Amino acid sequence: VHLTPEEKSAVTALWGKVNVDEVGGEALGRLLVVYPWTQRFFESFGDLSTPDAVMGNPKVKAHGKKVLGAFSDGLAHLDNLKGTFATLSELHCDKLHVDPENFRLLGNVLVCVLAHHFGKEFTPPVQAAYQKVVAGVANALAHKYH
Amino acid sequence: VHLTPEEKSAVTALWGKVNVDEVGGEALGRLLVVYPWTQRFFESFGDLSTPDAVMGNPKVKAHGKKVLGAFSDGLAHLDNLKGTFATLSELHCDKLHVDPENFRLLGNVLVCVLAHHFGKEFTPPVQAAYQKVVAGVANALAHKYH
Amino acid sequence: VLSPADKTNVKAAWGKVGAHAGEYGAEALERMFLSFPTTKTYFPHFDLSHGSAQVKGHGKKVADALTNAVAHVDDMPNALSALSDLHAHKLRVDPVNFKLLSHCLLVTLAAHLPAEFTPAVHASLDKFLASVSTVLTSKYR
Amino acid sequence: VLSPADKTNVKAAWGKVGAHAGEYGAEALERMFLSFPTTKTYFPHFDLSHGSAQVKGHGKKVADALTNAVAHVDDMPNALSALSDLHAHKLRVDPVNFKLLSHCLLVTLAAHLPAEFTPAVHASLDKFLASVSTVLTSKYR
Ligand code: HEM
Ligand code: HEM
Ligand code: HEM
Ligand code: HEM
Repeated sequence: VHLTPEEKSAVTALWGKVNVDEVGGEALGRLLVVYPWTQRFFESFGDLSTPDAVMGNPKVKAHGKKVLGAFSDGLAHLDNLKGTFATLSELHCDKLHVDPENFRLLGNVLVCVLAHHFGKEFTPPVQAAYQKVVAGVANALAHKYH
Repeated sequence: VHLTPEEKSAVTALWGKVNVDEVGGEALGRLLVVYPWTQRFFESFGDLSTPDAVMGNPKVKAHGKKVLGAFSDGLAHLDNLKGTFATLSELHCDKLHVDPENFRLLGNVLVCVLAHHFGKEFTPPVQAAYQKVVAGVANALAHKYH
Repeated sequence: VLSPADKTNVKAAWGKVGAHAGEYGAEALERMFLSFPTTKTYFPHFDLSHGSAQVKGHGKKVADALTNAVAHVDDMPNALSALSDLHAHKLRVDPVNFKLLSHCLLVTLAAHLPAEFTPAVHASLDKFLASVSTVLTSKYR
Repeated sequence: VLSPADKTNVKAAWGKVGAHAGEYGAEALERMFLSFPTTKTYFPHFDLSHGSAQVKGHGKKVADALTNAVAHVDDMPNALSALSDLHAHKLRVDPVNFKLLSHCLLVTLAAHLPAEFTPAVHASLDKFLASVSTVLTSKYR
């Protein structure tokens, strides 16, 4: 993944407007609704029986905050995504057994959420920049999988 | 992608037995039979109407020889696949307009051809090494696409 | 399979698109070319610059095809038969690209339908575009 | 769609496989775990070493399911229905992985069918495993 300087600026500028807890809960919720097999990691999270139950689930929201918080922090290191997420890559492979395809699905949902949230401000060039970012983060989180 | 020293040895050992001309024609022929939409790039190659016609087609065999010849050359260069295929990457993007998905498909077919030709000798570890290789070559050839 | 609720959701959401269908089709294509540049390998004969008549025209054709599919969601294979033929036998676009355009259509819809793009509708639209893609690649081999 | 030639090809190939089906299923899984390490995430409870009795037992079950699918090649959704339920709602294997196992099954068949694995049979088997994969993921959402 290689963003141009203007793309990095674009990412940073839009993200400055993001409520990370809110977008994190929304993205993880939509992940579990749109791609319900991803629920397999969250049997301990309680009621996931309907879309409203998933989106409103406080444990879903809490993990959403956690995941997107780490995502957000990683945006400070667009020049070292592999290195920035290496220890989380190890954890997800070694202990959590999370198929890295889950990271790609979440990236796709995140892009949809950003488009929904920002509307026309999420221009085709801004989207392209964010596609590079979510691909790069997913690739970084997948790197340690042996 | 980066291969283990032992994966490199497995790749090199098997390739010493590969008739690059013959395997090349076989792999390109099978690409056109198994994924026939790939024939879109070979309109001028003559008769592709049946499997026997595809496999016996002299232009298919000649191109297969050319393509796998360049593949073969790259195996001397496993730590620098991106640099090795940079010129051909640009060519396929700029002039030939070839979707890089085609490189992944050919990779899959080549692995099948090696398994078919070599049988038991194409062990699960040897296959695993060759999967890294065809993925790396596909990625190297896709790299210049903008 | 597309459930009754999927069909209801898609009809409602695409109904709202209405007269903007062509515009949104063009925007989805532009998003695709920028986000997934390998897809440009299928359009070397196009001026792909922003606002081109070619991309606007093609966007309209893609959008109208989707309107056709929405209108005949109970039997899309028959509704899209000529189009399935065209992609399988002539255009021969690799099936992986249909997911790319579908994601870009979904993003375009999300950006224009703030009220309608709920999680349930999101899911239904994703299923619908995947179903259309399946029909358009059903005759490839 | 599987053509009558496809179905003929699949039955011929799988018939030659015969009693080795279970052994080949285990081999295909082993190939999968080495070639595509992310697939190992679904088996943290298995010893995945070469010759593992757990992999051998699972390979038998996968192979038997395929034998049953071949025997019901015209009626595959019902034959595989319980497995469609199981993968959709319990195992919840990401759909992307079925292509990986299908490739490894193809490679395994290639390595054991020198005479039978013609280009035509190759194509038919690829279509068949894609069809099985489609059925197995049909209830995911
Ligand atoms: C941008 C992508 C992601 C990032 C940055 C991320 C980050 C994190 C972080 C920081 C933790 C906490 C680690 C710890 O406490 O030591 C975690 C745990 C976890 N993650 Fe990921 N994650 C991502 C995507 C996903 C996805 C898509 C899934 C599954 C669908 C997932 C499944 C889990 C699970 C099951 C845990 C353990 C949660 C717990 O113990 O409460 N992650 N992740
Ligand atoms: C994956 C490894 C591949 C390698 C190493 C490779 C290499 C080459 C080489 C060396 C040439 C000759 C170029 C020249 O003389 O200037 C060529 C031409 C070409 N390649 Fe590739 N190729 C690969 C895959 C593919 C695939 C999978 C396709 C399409 C399915 C493809 C489509 C073409 C076409 C259409 C030409 C021009 C043929 C003509 O003259 O009509 N290539 N390639
Ligand atoms: C996914 C939903 C899709 C729909 C509904 C769709 C629909 C259409 C329609 C209606 C046409 C015009 C047919 C005619 O003029 O008779 C067309 C042509 C075409 N499509 Fe598709 N398509 C889809 C996917 C794709 C994808 C993913 C690609 C490649 C990335 C693609 C590449 C093309 C090309 C190159 C043409 C010819 C353009 C021209 O020369 O005017 N299509 N498509
Ligand atoms: C042709 C494709 C496939 C077939 C025919 C198939 C068939 C089966 C069968 C027959 C079982 C045993 C069911 C039972 O005991 O009730 C099973 C279980 C299972 N499958 Fe699938 N499967 C396929 C693809 C996959 C893939 C691609 C994965 C993951 C990479 C996978 C992961 C699993 C797992 C983790 C189990 C449970 C194993 C255990 O804990 O014993 N399957 N499958």
